[PDB]
Amino acid sequence: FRKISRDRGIIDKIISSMAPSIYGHRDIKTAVACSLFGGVPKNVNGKHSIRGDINVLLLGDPGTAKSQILKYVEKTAHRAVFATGQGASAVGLTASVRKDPITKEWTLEGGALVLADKGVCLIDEFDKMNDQDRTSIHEAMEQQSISISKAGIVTTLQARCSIIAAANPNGGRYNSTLPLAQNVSLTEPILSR
Amino acid sequence: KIYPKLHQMDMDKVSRVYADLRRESISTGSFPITVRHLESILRIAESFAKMRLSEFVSSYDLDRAIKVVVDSFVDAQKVSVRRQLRRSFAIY
Amino acid sequence: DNTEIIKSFKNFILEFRLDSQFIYRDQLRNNILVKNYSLTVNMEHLIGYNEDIYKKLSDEPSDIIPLFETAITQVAKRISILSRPTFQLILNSNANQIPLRDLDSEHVSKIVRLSGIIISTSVLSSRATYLSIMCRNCRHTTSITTVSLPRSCLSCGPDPYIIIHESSKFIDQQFLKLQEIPELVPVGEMPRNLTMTCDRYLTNKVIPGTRVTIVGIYSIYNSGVAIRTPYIKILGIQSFTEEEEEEFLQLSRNPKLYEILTNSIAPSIFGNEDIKKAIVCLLMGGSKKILPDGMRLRGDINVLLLGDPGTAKSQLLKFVEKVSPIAVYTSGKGSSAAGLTASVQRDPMTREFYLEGGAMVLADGGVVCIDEFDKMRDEDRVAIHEAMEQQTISIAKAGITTVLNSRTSVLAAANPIYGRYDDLKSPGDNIDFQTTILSAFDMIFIVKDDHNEERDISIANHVINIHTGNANAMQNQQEENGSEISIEKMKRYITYCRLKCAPRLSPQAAEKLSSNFVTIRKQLITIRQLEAIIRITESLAKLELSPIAQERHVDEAIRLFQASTMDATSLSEIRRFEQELKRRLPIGWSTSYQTLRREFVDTHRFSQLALDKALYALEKHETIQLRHQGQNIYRSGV
Ligand SMILES: Nc1ncnc2c1ncn2[C@@H]1O[C@H](COP(=O)(O)OP(=O)(O)O)[C@@H](O)[C@H]1O
Ligand SMILES: Nc1ncnc2c1ncn2[C@@H]1O[C@H](COP(=O)(O)OP(=O)(O)O)[C@@H](O)[C@H]1O
Ligand SMILES: [Zn+2]
Repeated sequence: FRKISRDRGIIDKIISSMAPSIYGHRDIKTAVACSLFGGVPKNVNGKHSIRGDINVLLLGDPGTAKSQILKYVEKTAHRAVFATGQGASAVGLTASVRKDPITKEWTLEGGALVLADKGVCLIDEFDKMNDQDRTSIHEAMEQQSISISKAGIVTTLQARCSIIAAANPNGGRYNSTLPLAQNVSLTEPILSR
Repeated sequence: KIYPKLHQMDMDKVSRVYADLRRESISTGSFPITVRHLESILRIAESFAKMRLSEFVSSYDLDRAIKVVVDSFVDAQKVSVRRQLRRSFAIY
Repeated sequence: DNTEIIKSFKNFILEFRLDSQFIYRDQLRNNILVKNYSLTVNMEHLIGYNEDIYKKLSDEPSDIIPLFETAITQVAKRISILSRPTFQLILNSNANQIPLRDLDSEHVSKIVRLSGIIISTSVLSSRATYLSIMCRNCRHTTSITTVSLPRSCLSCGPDPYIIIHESSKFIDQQFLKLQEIPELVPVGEMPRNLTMTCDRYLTNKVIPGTRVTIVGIYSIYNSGVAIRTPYIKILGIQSFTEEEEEEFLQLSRNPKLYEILTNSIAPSIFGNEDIKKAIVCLLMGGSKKILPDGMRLRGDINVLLLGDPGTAKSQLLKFVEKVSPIAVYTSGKGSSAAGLTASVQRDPMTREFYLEGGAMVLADGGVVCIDEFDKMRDEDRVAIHEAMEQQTISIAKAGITTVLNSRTSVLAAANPIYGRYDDLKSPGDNIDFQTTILSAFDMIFIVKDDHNEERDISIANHVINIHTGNANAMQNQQEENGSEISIEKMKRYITYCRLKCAPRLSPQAAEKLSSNFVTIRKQLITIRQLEAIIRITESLAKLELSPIAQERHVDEAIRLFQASTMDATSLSEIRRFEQELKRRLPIGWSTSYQTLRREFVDTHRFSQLALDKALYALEKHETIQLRHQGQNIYRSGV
């Protein structure tokens, strides 16, 4: 590693190696490169916490490889969980409820975000999913945790994972004459995370 | 293994960029540029530092960090306004 | 051999002397006078009186506690004969408790001590304690006191005896569910639940949601390949250092106590002094009052965060979770009415339907942090309404109905619709839920993040220091300076404040409360709103541990209320400015704030406060619109 590390200007080597079979999109590949390495999850003085992983949203017209990149982050990151907008449910992402087959007690089972702990979560067609399925993502993108209260289970799990999302603008084409906040069905809160 | 650390040398470089971006979004339909958006510059700087395996956030790392973050806000603007902010942030 | 154990117990009751009195003989005699057939034996006196029996009891209580029941019964009946059933043993102890996770396969049949919260209870059931039977074959009779009937007669075929019902005795028993404190549970783990059983006088003392201290026997019973369900025979349930008291009393004596704690709340964040101070009021909470008709006033202070995204509003809730001794954090999406409030479920261990609490039941006596409050369903909100305004939860499921109390303080963070709160609109329009909810929260905070130059630079410099690591040294030095309080010490201080003091208002504070609220009412808010301010001054008095709430608390409370509720003869002068400006500015014209200052205030036509209030009033009356932080003012309507 240190032989490559001492090479002058290593940053452009890594970025040029992000899914090399995709032409152009360098200002997008750098976001993929930066999210794979992540930041420092600084638990400042213990009493304060800040997420470390970099969240990326890919938006644009069809035919721009907004999805195949997410079919590359899956094969490159150590731990990756892939999901699709309409094919995912709120319970299936955060956590599910089960009864123990031995002790007959309420037990909880981890979802996609719980699996992707210390990894990445990949959501395709982020806009087309229903509002409720999109709502549960809010906590994960800032708290990196799943908070649940169901059937007597009151707890919180660990969901440290970056989220890479692909979407489409309203009407299927991007109107360059209008602001982004007007081009998509999402809102400032969701875009803020 | 790598957890680069920070020294507050480029504080003026980042802070004035943060103020500049906020000023241009006060009356334009655009991203919700907030404190969480500033943190991306520092964290994305950590990634560039953590690519070199260095333990220190150098001035160059923030230079790559600021260019990526500021360009994103400029690109997601209407055509009539995009060309004006193209030159307003040429320092960065 | 075992007679010595009985004799030693007899000396420990009849002859044990403390405080120059026969405390155990007298308290048992008093119980006999009350006709309560139970005795509360303090384990700390037992070890000081006879360590030898303590060794046997601690190690092998299998025969000792049968001796306890029979010896106390004989001794108490002896006292009853002297003065003129089986007496239940009750144990009070202050020895160290074993953590619920630390219970293992080694403490079997050993008396252990635990601490936790009851999450569910069962209905009472009758168990036999004394029986008399008769042989069906030959009418042979005998008495019997696990226990099973004889297989052959003592005078007849297999199992010849039948129970004589009218000459038998039974006792009542209850089954309880205990789990460890969620605050002591690290994330990623569901608190362990433990089944407990209590009988006779120990039944029905605790409801679900009650925090208790346990003294009992650890054991198992069959109900996996050989997985026996553990359970506890309850023996006794209970529900600060001198230097710590002086330390916290000195904290109360600190001249800058209020500001130091205000800064101490989330020191990583910059400014935001008002929202910090209201959350401080949330930690203390109000003081409880009871009407002469029996109703109770809700003492919890509930606050709604209703501002733009990216204003650390989510981080504010998280910090409270780490400072409130009783803290529950949950999201709006990942919650349900049954999960939040109480529910009824069948216990598979005893094959009975138990009443089981929820998240809003666990947080009883503390604070809950709900996030994305707008995103939860109306039914969950409806159940919250009863908890917010009555501190009760009513359950009606299957075929049973019940009502359960819940003294829960609720801190709700809500994302306004359209993403950003539009100042052109009433708060009702920037909100998607039932309007009656607005009448529930005592305070709401519509935070704003309008772009600015010098404030951003100061905030930005603060953030860089945190990632630099300088904030770690800065906070420690501030803690050394006393300007900041440790998160553990503050929680210890808050817990001390809650248990010890209960202030009450003063006439001077109340008379100003009525006068100011009258001005608020005349300008327009309901009668309920003023009484919500009473909680805030009680909360500030609680923090200072003052015996009475003071008017100097109200001033900040009024300012906080004005800076929270009013987010979106001097009145004659203000309205005259409205009259004058409607002539100076025709509809559709624009001007600047400083222009009005130079033309109307510098000429002394009106006061600057009248200028501020008229502009405040005109905007809400759709007359004018303020733009660009006051650099432009446009008259929108008549
Ligand atoms: N910049 C690019 N370089 C190479 N191939 C591309 C590029 N953009 C799109 N493609 C091709 O177009 C297809 C886009 O697929 P997909 O990612 O589903 O599009 P969308 O952006 O609608 O998600 C891919 O099969 C890819 O081979
Ligand atoms: N005044 C402030 N001081 C320090 N950090 C702040 C401040 N305001 C916002 N932040 C940053 O914002 C983030 C929290 O935002 P959050 O409340 O989660 O956004 P949302 O409102 O979308 O939930 C934190 O990472 C914090 O560092
Ligand atoms: Zn017989």
